[PDB]
Amino acid sequence: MLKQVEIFTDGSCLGNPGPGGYGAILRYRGREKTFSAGYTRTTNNRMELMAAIVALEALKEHCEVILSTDSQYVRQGITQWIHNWKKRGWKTADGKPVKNVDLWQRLDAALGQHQIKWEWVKGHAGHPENERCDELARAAAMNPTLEDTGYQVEV
Repeated sequence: MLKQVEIFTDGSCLGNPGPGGYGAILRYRGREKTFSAGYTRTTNNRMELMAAIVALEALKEHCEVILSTDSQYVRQGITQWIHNWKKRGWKTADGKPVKNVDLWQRLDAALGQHQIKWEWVKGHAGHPENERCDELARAAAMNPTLEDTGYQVEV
């Protein structure tokens, strides 16, 4: 039995916008939960954020987590953008709402309930769990059943 919650995420998209999906592996308590869904019209970036959101949202109590992903978008957001978005009220320099603000605020809310360690893998050298995510994400995008409600061509 693992003392740290382990999460692995990936997201994929066939277009911009296009049908996309995500895959996430969660090792919580003594179980390994797997999440995956396809969305009819979304983006890669939104799928990459959705992966992390659904895994964290499954945690019912304060945990110590290690999240592993090769997503550059999550990484940049977490390491360069988030901190400043929050002080600016979630707006860009030109004064409009940040892109995918719906998902970033949703992710922010989840993050805030836990102690998180981020492990940025290289696409070609992730663990077996990341490769599995990629494959589920890819499969899900070939058979989308959900609608990505916050997706705008816009804002």
